[PDB]
Amino acid sequence: KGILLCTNVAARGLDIPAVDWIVQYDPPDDPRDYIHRVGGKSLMFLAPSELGFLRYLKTAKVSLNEFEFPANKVANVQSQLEKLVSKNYYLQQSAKDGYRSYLQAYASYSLKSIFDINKLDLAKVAKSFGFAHPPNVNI
Amino acid sequence: TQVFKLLNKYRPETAAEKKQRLVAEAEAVANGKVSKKPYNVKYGLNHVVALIEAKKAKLVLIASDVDPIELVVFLPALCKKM
Amino acid sequence: FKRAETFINNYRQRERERIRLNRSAKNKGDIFVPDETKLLFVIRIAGVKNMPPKIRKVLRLLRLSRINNAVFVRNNKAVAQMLRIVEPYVMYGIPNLHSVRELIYKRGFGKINGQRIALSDNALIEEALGKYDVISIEDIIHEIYNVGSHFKEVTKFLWPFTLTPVKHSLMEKKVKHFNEGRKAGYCGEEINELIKKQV
Amino acid sequence: YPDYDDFFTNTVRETPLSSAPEPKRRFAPSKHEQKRILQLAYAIRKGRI
Amino acid sequence: ELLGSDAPLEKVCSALLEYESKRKSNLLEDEQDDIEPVWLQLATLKFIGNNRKLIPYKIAIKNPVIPSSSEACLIVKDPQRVYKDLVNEAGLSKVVTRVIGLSKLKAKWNSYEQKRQLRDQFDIFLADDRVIPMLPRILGKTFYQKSKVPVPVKISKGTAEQLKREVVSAYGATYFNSAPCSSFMIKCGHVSNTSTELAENVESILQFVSKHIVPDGAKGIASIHLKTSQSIAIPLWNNPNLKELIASSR
Amino acid sequence: KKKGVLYVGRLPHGFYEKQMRMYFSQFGPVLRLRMSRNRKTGSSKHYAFIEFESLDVANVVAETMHNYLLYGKLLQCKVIPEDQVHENMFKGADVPFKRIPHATIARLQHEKPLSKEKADKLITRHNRKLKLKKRKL
RNA sequence: ACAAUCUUCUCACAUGAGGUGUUGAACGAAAAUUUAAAUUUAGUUUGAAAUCGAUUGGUGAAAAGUUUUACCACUUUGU
Repeated sequence: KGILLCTNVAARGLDIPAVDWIVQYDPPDDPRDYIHRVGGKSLMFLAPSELGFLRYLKTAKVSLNEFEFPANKVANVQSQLEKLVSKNYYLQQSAKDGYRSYLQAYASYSLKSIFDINKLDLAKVAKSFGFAHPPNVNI
Repeated sequence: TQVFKLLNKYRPETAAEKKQRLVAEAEAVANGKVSKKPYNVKYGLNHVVALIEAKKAKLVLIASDVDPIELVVFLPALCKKM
Repeated sequence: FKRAETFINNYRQRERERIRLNRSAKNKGDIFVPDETKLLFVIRIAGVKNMPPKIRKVLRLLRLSRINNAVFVRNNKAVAQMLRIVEPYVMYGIPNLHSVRELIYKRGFGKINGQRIALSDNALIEEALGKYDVISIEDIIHEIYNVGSHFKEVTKFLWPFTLTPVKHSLMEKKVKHFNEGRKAGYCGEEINELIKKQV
Repeated sequence: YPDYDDFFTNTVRETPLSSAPEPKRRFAPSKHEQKRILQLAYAIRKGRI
Repeated sequence: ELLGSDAPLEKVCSALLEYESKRKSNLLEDEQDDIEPVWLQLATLKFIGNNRKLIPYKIAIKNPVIPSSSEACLIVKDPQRVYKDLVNEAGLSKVVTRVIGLSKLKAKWNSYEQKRQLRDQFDIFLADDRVIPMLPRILGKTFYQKSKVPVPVKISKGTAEQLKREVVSAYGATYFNSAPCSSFMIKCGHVSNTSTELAENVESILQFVSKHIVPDGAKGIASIHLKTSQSIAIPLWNNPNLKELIASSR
Repeated sequence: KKKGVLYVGRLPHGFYEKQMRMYFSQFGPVLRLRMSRNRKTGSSKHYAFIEFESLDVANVVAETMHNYLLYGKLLQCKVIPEDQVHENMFKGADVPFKRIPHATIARLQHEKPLSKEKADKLITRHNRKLKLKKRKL
């Protein structure tokens, strides 16, 4: 039992043990690698503006089901999360660096038509990182 | 009136009250020896303008009769821009 | 003119009183009834617009019909429960011999034929209270401080005192809502200081 | 005397103007007060204050 | 036995869980082990409460109704740093999630929106006994009407052992909020509970109800039914002398 | 001439029918004032209607106390035109509300002196009350 | 004067009794009950949100049968 956070590249080249859940929190930077790398449960987070990946998986002959969640049961710790980030110096610097790196990774995705940074809403992204307003990162 | 009620709960501490607090902590270390971030209202033209551009200000209150009016003439626009 | 906030502020105060009166009466038919004394001094410090009628009558019974009115009361169960009902409006404590003497000697007013008359001479006291063997100011003081047989008659003869707060300092004259910081409740022996600041 | 033409401020800027990172001055007890506290401490033990 | 010189228990409860399992009848991602709770409906010959009493009844029972993984918020008198240290010392961090001083509860949670956010954040609100009467205010219709009533947990002396004991007793016991009503509903368990466990819960709850709720005793009980959210109020036992009992009391 | 009708919303707890009457009477004479209240409890619904003797005075009040920061609540005073001002929105106006204690009157009829005949009219159909449940078994 | 008294624990012998205090609107299940409307009551939504929908049993306190209470509730409106 346990939970591990790793990048796609760090996990790439490593043997995946018997894991109950595999979660794709961020889009895969190498979808051509991911389609064959997926082969207990496989779950992937996708924004409503990146539904073109659903078409790509259908064209690539990938079976899939719909996972839905009740908005009531989602933890409303957004206020507390905002409080911690702005209060801890090291948590904030980690939060800003992660936000900058996530955006720069997003701008470099191969599937420009699917994962388009222009279609991305920066105010929403910073909210997931614990920001009232998006930090000033040059792309 | 309601604005200034909230503003008067965050007045910066007086020059005497600040020295009163500092000498209180000075005595403690003089004998032998951690606090919270101070909350107050932010003032000063350059400081406030820097806060607005930083998108940190929650409520800006501009005086209506600043003598050279161009000191504050851009603030309504800058406040609306940010 | 009267703004909307003052009307709501009164309603919140009235609801505050109604809850207090219910809680003091319901399930709380008790009083700590201070001991080792029989004479108490009751001063009405504060008043609220549109009092509940129960509070209005109790102040009337205790002869505190106007603010800053002060009345001697015989310390017993009956006055204690009335004082508990009107607690937020009256500040009461135990007067001493010195407080009783100067209050009568400097602010004592009698009920002569139903008008407020200063007790400048003992002839009027003898005329109006000769049947109870009361002839002098000092006799009045002894009766009040000892709560004698004619204590009720003496209190009936005496007007309530008017201990309005004194504003001598320039800071006192300028600050608003100045009432000498008159707190409510049973102040014990501190009322001697409050009288001393007055008489 | 044309009306006010807000060609620039009609849209809200979503990010702070500067990109410089926060210094650690703002997350730790102040050094100016600590400097003055040490100065006042010296004054107390020398009998000046 | 105390009911009417007989105990028609067990068989009824063992059956109702069986009918409950008989009426079994996207994929969802947020799951839980929540099951339909078992309700016990009790009819009396008189109104139990002279007025609504906003302090729940600590009906002690060995089969918990609150799952042991339920998050807890502890509401204590000021100061709260003392009590936060005690919770960490007693090792209740995974159980007592947060400790709130009462003044910080009165100030930092003012809006009804803030009250509803705090309500959904925790599963049970343990509150110190000496600050229970204050909680009617500070927590309005958002708590005391939406099925979130603080529990009177007594930690007066402030020690780790009594924290652990009182906390353990808290989840062990079920809770009932007495109001002026001829009939009242008490939670006994869930469908996952076994027949013997639920029967033990019912008899223990009836014992406490007869002792400390119904002043005249078991004779003041009119009828007993056990039910779930959607099932029928299956009767358990009826008063065999109710004719003369009501005649004397009327 | 035309009696104006004004609607006030977001009433702070305390701005009740009395307080509004001595307040709005300063603006101008009031005719029918009614705060809508709940049936079972009688507690305020936090909105009310005022009928001024004129529609001009109602316009001034609406322009005066609309978005009034009162106890943290922005007051909502909007003038209702005559055509959707309906016939009985002032039913019970200026008449104090009755806080009927349904709980206690239920207690009194639960515990009141009563005779054998009405006791028989109580005990009644006990046996078939289980039988309707028995047929569902 | 947008300020005020909603209790940071009691009493009795580790034990019992007590604490009378909750915004409104909307959705909604099926139950115990009492004398068609009334009491409890699962589970949800919400900026202290609002545009007719008021129900009407009983208790008395002051002015003069009458009008005035805007939580007068059965310990029932002024010791």
